[PDB]
This record gives sequence, structure tokens and C-alpha cells, in this order.
Amino acid sequence: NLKPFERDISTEIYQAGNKPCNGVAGVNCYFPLQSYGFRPTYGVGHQPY
Amino acid sequence: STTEEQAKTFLEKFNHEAEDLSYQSSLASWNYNTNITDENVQKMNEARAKWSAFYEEQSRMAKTYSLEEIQNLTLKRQLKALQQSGTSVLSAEKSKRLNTILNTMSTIYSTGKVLDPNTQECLALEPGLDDIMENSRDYNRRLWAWEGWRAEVGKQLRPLYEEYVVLENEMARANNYEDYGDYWRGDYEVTEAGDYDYSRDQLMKDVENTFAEIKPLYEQLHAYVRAKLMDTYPSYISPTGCLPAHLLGDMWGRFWTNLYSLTVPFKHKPSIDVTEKMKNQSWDAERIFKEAEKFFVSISLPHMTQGFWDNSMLTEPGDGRKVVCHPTAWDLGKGDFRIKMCTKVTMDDFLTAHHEMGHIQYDMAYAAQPYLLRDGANEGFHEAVGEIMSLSAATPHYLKALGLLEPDFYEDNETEINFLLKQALTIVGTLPFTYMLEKWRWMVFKGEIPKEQWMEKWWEMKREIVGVVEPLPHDETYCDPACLFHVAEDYSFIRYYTRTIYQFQFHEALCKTANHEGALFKCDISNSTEAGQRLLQMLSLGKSEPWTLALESIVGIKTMDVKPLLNYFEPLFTWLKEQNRNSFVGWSTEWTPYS
Ligand SMILES: *[C@@H]1O[C@H](CO)[C@@H](O)[C@H](O)[C@H]1NC(C)=O
Ligand SMILES: *[C@@H]1O[C@H](CO)[C@@H](O)[C@H](O)[C@H]1NC(C)=O
Repeated sequence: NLKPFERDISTEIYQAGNKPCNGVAGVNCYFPLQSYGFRPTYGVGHQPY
Repeated sequence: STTEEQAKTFLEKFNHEAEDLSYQSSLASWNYNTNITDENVQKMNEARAKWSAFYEEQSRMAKTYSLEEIQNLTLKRQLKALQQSGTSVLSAEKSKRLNTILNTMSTIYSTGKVLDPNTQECLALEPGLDDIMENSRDYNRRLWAWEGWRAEVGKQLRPLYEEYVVLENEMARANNYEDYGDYWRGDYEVTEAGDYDYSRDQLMKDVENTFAEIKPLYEQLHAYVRAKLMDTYPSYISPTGCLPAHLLGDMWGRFWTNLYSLTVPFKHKPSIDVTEKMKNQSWDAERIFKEAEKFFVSISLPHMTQGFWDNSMLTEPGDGRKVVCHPTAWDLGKGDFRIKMCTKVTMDDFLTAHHEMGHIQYDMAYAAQPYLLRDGANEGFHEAVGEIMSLSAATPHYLKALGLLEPDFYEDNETEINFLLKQALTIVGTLPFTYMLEKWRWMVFKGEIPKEQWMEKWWEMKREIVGVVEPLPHDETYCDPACLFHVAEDYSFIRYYTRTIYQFQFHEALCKTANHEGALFKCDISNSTEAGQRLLQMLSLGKSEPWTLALESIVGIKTMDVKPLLNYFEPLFTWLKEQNRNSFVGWSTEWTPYS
């Protein structure tokens, strides 16, 4: 969760295992930034606004 | 540091990463089909290679589950999909050639040569056999066309059946089951649910139940054939006997679509067909799709989203670009749906696209659902809604609001018998084979059939139970349950089995609510909000609840109805009673090509 009226920083790389990554990449989880695949056939709700 | 704590977040995160890769596979299908590039050909294969096998790597920690109750959501049902391990139980050396042997006969069947006398011209199974199906009145050609195909390859198909059953059953043994048929019942399996639980083996018995309503349909047609087909083929058609399967428009008798030639009502009255009378408003390729769009408001189905206008082609390419005649529509979601034919100015575009119409409108009803549960009440629901309204798309009396009817209604029977019998040809010829094939798989899966009664009984039961004749029986020299792609690749008919009768009930649901009595060809489905309200519930309910609850709601009766099947063609069946009341009913099992 985020607090109201404050800006979000997305830096931490999440790991599925609750043990810390400790600077080592893990499996089954990746960088939490999602690049939405934008096709012209997407619905208006799916379309970015 | 709990593994359950890991899995709780991991499962939620996985469903979104999965969808991005799942969506890409269907998109490359058309792009590869129009220009083949190195990137284009590999897109679907490398996209889907991280779905099935890679699932196990994410699924390893799904076996640590506990009698924890916190899972009460439909999640438990996706959780079973998270518990799948795949074919990892199989050894690599025994599965190395399993893929090779599985598709070996598919190449031979596709690359098959039919021997012809004097080798006048090249011949092929499809469409060469269907092209000259009724070109001449030679029994010898009809026999030899299939006899040569069998004598080409069918003897060598026997070794295909050895490892197939063992490997198929080994999945059940690895999955703490004795039979794989009980593993196929995962969509029909529900547990820890009060009064809404169904058993996997119960769906075993319907084969006996479903054939009670099949014989009445076959009996009425046989009386009609008895009148007319003796003159054309008197050497192999006896009135008190089984209707021959080697004189119809089929190589194996599966689809009895080409029965109009042998069952034409009158040879002096041509059927009504208007083509030039319809073109007075400059009929073009766009006219058919415009009328299809107008069909939407007469069925209350909403118009499909922007995907209708870009992914679907509605005109000829006009260039050297080659298009796919086979429709390609997938439930990707997010507005990606297709209606694709070999789009030209053709009358077939009227019907084939309509077949996809039900396949379109259903998907947006549960597209918002996760891909793991992106389906209807059962597997046959997807293919059921696409054909129920297709019957109304060919009747022009239901097309009063089309503007092309000129409703000078003919004097009922006199005309309708000519047209309606054609539609009867759809409902008669596919029941027996679907009935007989589905039985064989279930008995062979458990293994209670002995080897001495596993091969010969395939033809022994055929003469007595269904009542059909074959051109050449196969005892221990041809493997009849090895000549089909479905058998050679471990496919079943559960896709066509549940909806076979339920489609008629679905179509009757649109009229029973509307308080319509009589034959179902004069039902008005226009501007009806009662039917749309009923149709908009279970379309969007999806798979969230157990299918048992939805089964009671959708049909309203726990048993099967036979009067709706006989009520759409009431004049057709009634008229044959007068001319056949003073005759022997049924067929005699004594006479058959057993010897
Ligand atoms: C339908 O029944 C009527 C009743 O007399 C009959 O005149 C007509 O010939 C019948 N139609 C056919 C196609 O047999
Ligand atoms: C539906 O058809 C027209 C709407 O165009 C309307 O006049 C009619 O009353 C409606 N109901 C029936 C049963 O036709």
C-alpha cells in the first residue's frame, strides 16, 4: 500500500521467497515494472488514458 | 519464511505474468499465415513453450498444501491447475519416439495415394473422393475408393495401439488414479460442496441413456428411404433391414450431409431459391456482413467491440496475399476476437461467419474471467451457442424484418416438407457414430474388455446395436480404431457429446420463456427482453460456481427431453405415419453382411 498524496519509488526487486534476494536474482518473480502490450484491438478500458 | 506465505503472493503474481505471454501466441497465427519470417514462424512455439513445461517449475511448491481452510474461494479450483506437474513421470527414452510415433500416421494419411485403374489421372482422398462421390452409379468405384485406401496403409496401423494405452493410463497411475477417464472428469469433479457434488463415473452411464432418443429419429428416416431407394439400389437395400452406409455421401458414414439426393421429395418441383431477386439493391460483399450485423439486433446480442473492425477482414485482399479459409477465433480476451473467412462475394460467407457469431458473443461474457477459468459451464457450452441460432439464420420466414421475404406464405406442408427435411439431414446422421465411439473409449480405458473381445466386438456390436453395414469388416488384419487422427492423437468426443442434446434445449429456452407453442421454426426471437435477460445470466456467471448448480438452472429438468427434437419437424414425422402405418417397423438383425 501507498500513503495518500505521496510519490511512489519502484526500485526494490521482489522475490517470491520471503528470504531476501541479497543482490542475487531469483526465480518466479521479475522486475515489478510492467510494460503493457498495447494492441489497437484493446478495449477502451484496456486502452491507456 | 513460510512457504504458504510465499505461495499466497506468488499465485496472485503469476496470473498476470502468464496472460502477457498467453496473448501473444494467437496473434502470430495470421501474420505467419500471410508472410513467413524467421521471427514469425517461431512466435507461437517459443511463446507456448514457457506455458506447459515451465508451469511445473512454478508448480513445485504446490504440493505442500494443508487442511488449511482459509482457501474457500474459486481459488482452490485454480489451485489444482497450480498443482499440475505434467508428464515429468515419463522417462525420456520411452517418450523420445512417443511424439514421433503419435504423428507418424498423420503424414501418411495426409500424403496418401488412392490407386486407380489405368492410372488415368492423379487421385487423392480429399477432395478427390467427394468430388466424384455421385458422379456415376458404379458400386465398384464406391467400394474400391475406400478399399484401396485401406489396403494402402491401414494394415500397418496396428502397432500404434500398443504403447498408446499403456502411456495414457500411466498418467492416471502417476496421478493416484487407476483410469485416465476419471482424470478427464476434472471439469465435472466437485468436492466438499453440499448437495452440488457430482461423480466422475456417473457421466459413464449416459451412453446407455442417450441412445433411447436416437432410434426414433433413425426410424422415421428409414421409412422414407424404404419408399424411394429400392429403385436406385435394389441389390443391397432390403426394406426390412438396416439402411446401407456405403451408398451415402460419406467415405465412412460419419457425416450424413449428402442425403438430399437420395431423399429428394419430388423430382418435378424444384426448390425455391432467389438470387437475382435479392440483388435489386446492388448486392455486394458488404451486404452479407451488413445483414449479419442487422441479425444482431434481431437476436438481442450486443455488437462486438473494436476488434470486430481491425482483426476481422470483411473484404477481399485483392492482392497476391493469401488468406486462411478456416476461421481462427481465440478467447484471448481484452477485446481480441476474430471472424475470418476467405472473405469474397460468396454466399457461404453468410453461414460460416454466423457459426463464429455465437463463439464471439459468448467470450466477452467471460473474457473478464481469468484464463484458467475462461469458459462456460462445461466444455460443450462453447460450441453449443454457435449453432443454436444458425438454424434461424437460414429460415427466411424468421427473416420478415430482412426486407427480402415478401411474406406470401405458402400453404404450410406443401412447401415446408421440401425445405425442413434438409435441416433434418443435420440432426440424423451424426448421432450413431458419436454414440458408438464414445462408448468404446470408456470401456477400453478401464480394461474390462478382453483382448479376444476388444477387436472383433468393434464389428460384432455394430451389426446389432446401431444397425449399420460396412463395405469391408476388419477382424485382425486392419485396425479400424487406428485410422482416425482422433484415435492416433488421443482425442475424445466429449467436446461434441454434452452439447449434442443440450443445444436443442438451449434453443427451446428462447421460446418457452416467450410463451411460444408449436413448431420452433415460427418462433419470433426479435425485440425480446425476456430471452436476453435469461441469456445474460449464465453467459457471465462462468465457472465461478460448481457446474452442478448451473446444470439445474440452464435446462430446468434433470432428465432429457425428446419432444423438442420431434416438434421442430412435426409435419415431416407425421406425414410418414400415414404411408408406413401398414408396414413392418424397425429392422431385422438376422439379415446383415456378417457372412
Ligand atoms: C401436407 O398435408 C396436406 C394435407 O392435405 C397435403 O395436402 C400435402 O400434400 C402435404 N404435403 C406434403 C409435402 O406431403
Ligand atoms: C417486436 O417487433 C416490433 C418492433 O419492431 C413490435 O411492433 C412488436 O410488438 C414486438 N413484439 C412482437 C411479438 O413482435
